[PDB]
Amino acid sequence: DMGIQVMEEAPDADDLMNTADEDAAEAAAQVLSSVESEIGRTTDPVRM
Amino acid sequence: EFDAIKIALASPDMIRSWSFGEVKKPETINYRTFKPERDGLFCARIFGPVKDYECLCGKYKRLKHRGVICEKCGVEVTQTKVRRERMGHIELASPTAHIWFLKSLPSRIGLLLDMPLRDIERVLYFESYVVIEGGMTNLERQQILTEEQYLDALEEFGDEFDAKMGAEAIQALLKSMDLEQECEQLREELNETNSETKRKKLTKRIKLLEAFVQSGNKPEWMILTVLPVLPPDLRPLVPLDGGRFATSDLNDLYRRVINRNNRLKRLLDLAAPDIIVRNEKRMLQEAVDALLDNGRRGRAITGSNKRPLKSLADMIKGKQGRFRQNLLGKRVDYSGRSVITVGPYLRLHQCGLPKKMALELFKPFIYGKLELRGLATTIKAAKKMVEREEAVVWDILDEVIREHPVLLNRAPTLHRLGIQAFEPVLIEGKAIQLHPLVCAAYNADFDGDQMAVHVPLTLEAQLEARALMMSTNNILSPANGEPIIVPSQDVVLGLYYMTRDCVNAKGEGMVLTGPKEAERLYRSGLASLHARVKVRITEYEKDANGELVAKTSLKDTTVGRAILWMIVPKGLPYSIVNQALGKKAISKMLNTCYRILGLKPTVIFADQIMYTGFAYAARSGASVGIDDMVIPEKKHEIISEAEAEVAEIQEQFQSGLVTAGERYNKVIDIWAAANDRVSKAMMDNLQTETVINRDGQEEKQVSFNSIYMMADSGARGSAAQIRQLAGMRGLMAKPDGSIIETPITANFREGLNVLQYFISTHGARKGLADTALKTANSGYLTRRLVDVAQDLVVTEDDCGTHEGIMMTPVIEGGDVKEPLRDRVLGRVTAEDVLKPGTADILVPRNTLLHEQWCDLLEENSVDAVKVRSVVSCDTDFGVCAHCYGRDLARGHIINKGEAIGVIAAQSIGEPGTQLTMRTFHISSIQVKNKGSIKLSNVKSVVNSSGKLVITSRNTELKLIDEFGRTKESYKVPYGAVLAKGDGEQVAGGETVANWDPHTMPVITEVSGFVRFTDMIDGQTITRQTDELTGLSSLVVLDSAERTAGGKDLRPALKIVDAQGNDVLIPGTDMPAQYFLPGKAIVQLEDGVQISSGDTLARIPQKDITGGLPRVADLFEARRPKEPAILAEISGIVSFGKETKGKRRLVITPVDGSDPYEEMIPKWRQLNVFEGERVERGDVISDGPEAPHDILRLRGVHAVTRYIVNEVQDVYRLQGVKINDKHIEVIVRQMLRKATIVNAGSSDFLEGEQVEYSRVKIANRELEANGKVGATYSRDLLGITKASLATESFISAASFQETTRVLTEAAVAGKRDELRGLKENVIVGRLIPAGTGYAYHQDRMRRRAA
Amino acid sequence: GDDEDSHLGDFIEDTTLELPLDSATTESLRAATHDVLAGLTAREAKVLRMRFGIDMNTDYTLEEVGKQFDVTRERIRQIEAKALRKLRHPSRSEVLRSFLDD
Amino acid sequence: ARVTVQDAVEKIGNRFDLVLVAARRARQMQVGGKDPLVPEENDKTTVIALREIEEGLINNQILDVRERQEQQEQE
Amino acid sequence: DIVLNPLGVPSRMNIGQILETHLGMAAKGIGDKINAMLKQQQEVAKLREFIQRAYDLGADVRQKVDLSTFSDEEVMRLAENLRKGMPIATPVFDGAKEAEIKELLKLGDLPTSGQIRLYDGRTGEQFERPVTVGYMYMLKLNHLVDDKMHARSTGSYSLVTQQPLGGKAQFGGQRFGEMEVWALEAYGAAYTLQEMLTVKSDDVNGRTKMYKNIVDGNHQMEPGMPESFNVLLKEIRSLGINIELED
Amino acid sequence: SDEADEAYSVTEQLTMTGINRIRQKINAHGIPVYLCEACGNPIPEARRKIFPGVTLCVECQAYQERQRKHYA
Amino acid sequence: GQNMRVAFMPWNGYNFEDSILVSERVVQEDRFTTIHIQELACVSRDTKL
Ligand SMILES: [Mg+2]
Ligand SMILES: [Zn+2]
Ligand SMILES: [Zn+2]
Ligand SMILES: [Zn+2]
Repeated sequence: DMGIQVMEEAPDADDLMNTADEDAAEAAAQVLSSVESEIGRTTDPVRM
Repeated sequence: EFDAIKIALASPDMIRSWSFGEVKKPETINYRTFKPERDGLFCARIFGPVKDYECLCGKYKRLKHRGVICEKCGVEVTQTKVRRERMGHIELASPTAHIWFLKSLPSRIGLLLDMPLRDIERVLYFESYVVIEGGMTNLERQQILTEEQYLDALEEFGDEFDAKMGAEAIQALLKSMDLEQECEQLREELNETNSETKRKKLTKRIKLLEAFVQSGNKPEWMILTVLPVLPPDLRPLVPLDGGRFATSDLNDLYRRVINRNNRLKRLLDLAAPDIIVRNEKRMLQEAVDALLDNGRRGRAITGSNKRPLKSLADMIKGKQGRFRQNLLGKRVDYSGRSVITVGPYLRLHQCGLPKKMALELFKPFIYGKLELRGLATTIKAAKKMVEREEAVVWDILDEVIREHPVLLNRAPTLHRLGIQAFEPVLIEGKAIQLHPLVCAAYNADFDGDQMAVHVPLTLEAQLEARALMMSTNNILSPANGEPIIVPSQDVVLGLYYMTRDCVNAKGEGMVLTGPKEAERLYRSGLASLHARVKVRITEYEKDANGELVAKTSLKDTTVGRAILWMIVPKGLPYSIVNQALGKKAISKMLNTCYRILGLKPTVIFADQIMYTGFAYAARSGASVGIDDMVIPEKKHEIISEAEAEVAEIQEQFQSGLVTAGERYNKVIDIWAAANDRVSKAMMDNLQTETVINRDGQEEKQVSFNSIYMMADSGARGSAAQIRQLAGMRGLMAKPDGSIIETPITANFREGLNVLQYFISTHGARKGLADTALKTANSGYLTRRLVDVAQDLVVTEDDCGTHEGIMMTPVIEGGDVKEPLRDRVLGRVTAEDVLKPGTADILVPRNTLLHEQWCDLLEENSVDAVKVRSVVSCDTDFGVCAHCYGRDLARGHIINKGEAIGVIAAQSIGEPGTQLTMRTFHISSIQVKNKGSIKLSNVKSVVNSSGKLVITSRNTELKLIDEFGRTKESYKVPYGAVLAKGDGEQVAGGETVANWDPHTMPVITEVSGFVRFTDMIDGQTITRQTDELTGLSSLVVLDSAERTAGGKDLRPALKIVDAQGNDVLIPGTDMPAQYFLPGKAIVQLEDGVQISSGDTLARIPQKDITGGLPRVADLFEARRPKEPAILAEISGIVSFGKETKGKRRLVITPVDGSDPYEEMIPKWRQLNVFEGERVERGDVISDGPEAPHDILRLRGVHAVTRYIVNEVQDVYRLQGVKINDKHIEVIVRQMLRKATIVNAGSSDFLEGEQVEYSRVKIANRELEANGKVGATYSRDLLGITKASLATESFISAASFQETTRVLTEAAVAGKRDELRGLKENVIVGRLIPAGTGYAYHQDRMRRRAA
Repeated sequence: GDDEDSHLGDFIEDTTLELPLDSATTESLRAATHDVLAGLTAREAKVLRMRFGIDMNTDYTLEEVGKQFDVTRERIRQIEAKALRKLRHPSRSEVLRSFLDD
Repeated sequence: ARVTVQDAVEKIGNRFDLVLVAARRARQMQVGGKDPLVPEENDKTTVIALREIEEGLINNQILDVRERQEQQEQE
Repeated sequence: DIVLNPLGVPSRMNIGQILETHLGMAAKGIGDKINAMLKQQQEVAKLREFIQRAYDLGADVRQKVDLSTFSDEEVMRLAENLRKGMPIATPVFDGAKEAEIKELLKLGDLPTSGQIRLYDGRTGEQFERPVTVGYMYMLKLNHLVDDKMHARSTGSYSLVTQQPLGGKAQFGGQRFGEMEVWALEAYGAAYTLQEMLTVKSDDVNGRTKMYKNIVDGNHQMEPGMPESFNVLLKEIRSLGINIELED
Repeated sequence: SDEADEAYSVTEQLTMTGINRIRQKINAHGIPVYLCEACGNPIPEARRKIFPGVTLCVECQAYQERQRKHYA
Repeated sequence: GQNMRVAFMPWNGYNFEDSILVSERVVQEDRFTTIHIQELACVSRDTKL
């Protein structure tokens, strides 16, 4: 969501095309740094 | 009709006003009698009736009751079009978080409350609690809790304690918060307290808060209470064939939400234990969250097809939503397609059109005309008449067709000539015969390419087509004024075969009374078409003021040239056709006719060229035969000698005299040379091999080998392809780029055997694959470039400025790569052009430099003109016509209204298709021309040797002749030993600079005593001694070897004078102690005074890419990590701390504040002396210079010159021609955000980024007012970043992420003013660019009035 | 699974709309009927309009018409029948009957 | 049948108004009850309006003036 | 029978067509000789002789056939099958090199260089520069035009997005895409684009109004609003978003 | 144009800028060096005769190319 | 296919780019007249009416 897109292999080798700007970057980094602080899940109603 | 569009939150109240009744039950229809069941997802009484003017009762089936609502079953007798605009609300039993304002990243409920996303996500899914006005006891307002601490503090307090959970809590928070309260509190505690991340985030927050206050929103409308439902016909339940209905997912999603909503309501009625009702609330929340944006957060619910079913966002957002396909590109009526064929009989303003196609696209026209002429009573009778296709229907068709031009369009509309409009010549057939000359534009060919004809209906449309899009109105490529009407292949070969000459043909020598006698002989049969002859031609010239004065003479020509002279219009010399007329000559013939006789005679003359060309290429009978591909006879020798070469290299390899790679390289080398030699043998054998004789012996003339004729007329082919027919077809490459070592030594005239053919197969399939991909990704550059530059329009006649840029001839490496006559043509001069001695004001300051003025410029030998640019214009939200130039697609000048942004993006994306898709690569200063010196940026010393060693950096030598114009460019390296001086006399043959690249001087200014001041041998010196010469060298090492005794000390090699006092360098308070860098070849040790600028210390020791992707990166503006570090300020340089990697270098002014440090990573070789007072915008590291730095240091004009030169060189290395206005307008669209050097009198945050026109309008308004306005800092973003930030949301939400733009524009109440080109297409009104510019103007003055 | 990746919901024609030729016919029909009525006595023309719903609101029963003219409904039936007999003849009915394309 | 609008764009100035003026002029002879000023040779109203625009006897101010005068004969 | 453009020969390096043309003219020349002998009927004697000569004719071929083991009526069915023109095999990388093609062009009385002098059919004057005429095998790819050519003035319309549908293979209007929209935007063609996006495709009142105007001799237009846009309004309004058109 | 007509030019650029770098690795200058710049061995007369201007013995060149082959 | 007598020469722009100038004997002799058999269906459904 903030970049960078996780393809499953080596490519982007010679594809030099940046829609990932910009306020989403620090917020998404915050959310990622927080996901370790928890263990989940709060996303499946069934499991909750 | 309307104006700007407002988007915002919607209260529950506004939603209840939108609806026509609430939807309570989840059922759709009645499964046996399929009447829409009340009152569910398809309710007759809520969402309108199902039949036109018939209620669902059946009781009211006449229009006479139209408007009464049947008292039996409530429906309202109206049109079932109404079943597509009504909406209904769903009363939610509990509030619900709108997932858009919740999980958009950044979460708007999050950073409207300054509460972490995780905590709200806890309170929402009931895993937590949250206080809201937790009494006057213990807990702040936003304090999270849990079950446990909750029940604990409840023992403390039953009242004065409010800790809710779920959407109720977030809502009571959102409503309890005070926007003005927290906003002014952030004001106070950001004013009296300031910290970097603190002020950053807190002023961001206060921006959001006062945005919410300025809007009409309410903080808690992010939390749904009433939910709306789409109208039924937009989410229909259509009956397919076989009782198998088809629906859209939205019915399933609405069922899922209504079910759980009702179940929650019944739970709340039953007073259930709050565990089950909690699970029910969470279930309803997931239902609404999958209805709003499925797949957003929780692993989207999949329909019955296994599939993740679509939601409202997916009907809006993404590649498949509304904004993309049906909102930009639709299927259109009055339209057809078919196969184009040639039809050379035409003019270039018509197109054949089959009677079937014509009769079908033009139905209403024929109907109206048949019932106007009385040929048919009614319109039904007219339909019957046409569908019978009577004899008068065809005549009425040809009456209708006459002046109605139809648009022709092709599939990959690469540029604006892909759509043209012609007049239809009815064609009894089934193929759209398209005129030949137009296939160049359309990129068409006749092997199956389908073309699509559109009809323009209204009168404004026909006048647009006939005035703006007719095929006779665009004979100039809009990329550059050169015409796109150049004859292609049958016609250049016919014209070439005509205007040639044998050495002894029929009827040679005779003299003729004129061209009419030439054709009277040729058609009669008495003279070959090319048999040289004297004929009397009378050529006209427009020398006077519109006076075409004739001059006659007996010219020496051929029968063919004089026969072709009858089609040339008046004002053109005979020299235009007395040459051999390949493709280049037959193109520049049309070009000169345009520059002289205007446009009408050029279209007429181009049609005449085509007709005469086809006719005489037919008469020529010019075929191709297998006997025409003449192999040379020195071929087998060349191949044999190359084979002997490779055998000898292989023998050396077998004897260990070479590596493997080097044997391979030499093999490929000898094969490349043998391939070139066979190409030359064959071309020499083939070009002159017609050997004829006249009145005697023999004389070799250029050949008539028809393969050679088609290759040498530019008709079709080249050196290479005949190299493959006659010569050997070379070395073939495998797809990695690694060339196979054995070459096909054969041609196609002799076969390839199985191995050689299997080898050519590799490269052949690689090239095929890369064009089958290069096409599918065709308009990616042009599309990416019109997103950035769409909304730009020539909007003013003149902005009245004197800014501009200094256009100059390009001279790189050696000589000129393009004259000034090109780069200046049709751009408006910014300031006055004076002559060399300046002698008077020659060129006025607002003169459209057309071809006369380009002549009058080169007739005074100027090489620098200040021309107005688009990028340095002054008008806000557009461009004045003068500071742009002249519309090179129309010639005259830009008009107020040309959407130059779109045509610029197209003019860069079209020729971007002729650039390869994958990316792509590549002693002394001896004079070679006649001229005179001129050293630029020179600070040298004339040493005791009489030579010159320049102590500067930017000193390079240009060549200036008798006229003054720059002749040649060269660089003068540091210590380049100049045998000359500067500016004096020179001729070609006296090497001006000899310099050794092994050494880079520390050249002194003084022939004085050496002195090692601050040079500690062993701690700041290394005790080098080259025992070849036996050289005492106290060399200085870097800061990577020596100890801490002289670590940040400075080894100073200085020239003092011959008594023992330090020789000050003239100008400042420093003697010439050149502090030493490391690694220095400091040969002379102290006690030996030397010349003024000897190499006491001696420093020890143009790839270009070419892909289209090199262009994409050139525009994206990426910072290459090997960037030259310019100088942030002129002044005395100085170093500092060492050995960090990040070493200190600082420059002190004479006047300003000195201390600016910069950390040069020591990976890079430094390139400035320790105590050289440096310029501004210099270079220290050398290599790539980031364009951002070029902007911030040298200015806007420097970055535009840089980017224009980068792109122009990438397009020029293949020979693609493109003007400068296009790159300049795209670059202007790049630098359109600025940030302020001083917050100043205005209303701007310091480090906030606003559109440069905003700053420049506010500052003009302020310095017109009392204060003085913002001190801005221009910035530069790539296209992919500048086209993100745009003003509208209807525009920038079409192609961006829909949800983020919609949510931001919703929270901020951002009312879009339709003044762009994407919006006005979406909404469906007139674009502001073209014809519609007048309408938008007069409607902008209607309002504001 | 076609080229455009268009789904199924884009191949469903709308079988309720009227073809523009048909609406442009009955506009022509309004023209023709108004023309035919113009060449009639005001009594017969007003009775023809008021009897059907031609270019007004609700059509009326015969009794409301007699109300409008102070006659019994039988008088009104006589008027309607005479006007219809007049219109049935060509020279007021050629184009009209051609609207019955068959 | 008219091929180029070179002299039309010349007379009227702008080329986006050569469209609009010619379109409104032709609309007067298709919708309105006007008579073409130049001799029509089986010409369409679009090309007729362009032909009038080109000789220099119909353009923006002239059409506005005639509409004014006509509404002044409305009396 | 079919005139092809020479210019497509050296650009596209397919000399296979020229050599097949030469060899085809050669084979039809042999067929011509056989047909004149078998039409002016000589006997099996001369006929068998000529076929036997035209059947040896090469380098070390693998195709030794001898009309010594045939009937004399089993040579007549053969040499009637060889009257339209005598086939010739040419395995892929083992073909008949130009020496043999000259030999076969000389068997018949054709010109060895593979080129004739055609005369013009309209003026009757000989084309100078003698032309290549031979027998080439023309396929007929079934990209037939009458499955390509279609038109549409008006027809069905899709059910949700009220756009042109056809579906009867195919009344579909043209896919006026986005790049065409830019082609019209580079022009000042703002009315052409507007009617091409509102009255020709979507606007459900503009399109009927337009048909009526056209059939009534008035080329005006009531622009109205595209249905795609107001559907977009309804959907944006179906979220919690209020989006109106202010005046 | 067509598929094959642009594919020809793609293949042709491929082949040309593949010949040219292999041909630029070839040494065309003249400066005899006599001592392999890595090991100081004397480059024999013949191995300097083939490639004039070669500044490595054959052994050190084989080493350096073996190292190149893994992109180190 | 069919082997026809072809002449390689331009002949008046009627084969400009790639086109092909066919003679009328090709269309009289019916050596490209090709038969296509098309299947048209007509089903009787069960409408609700
Ligand atoms: Mg094609
Ligand atoms: Zn009812
Ligand atoms: Zn300007
Ligand atoms: Zn070595």
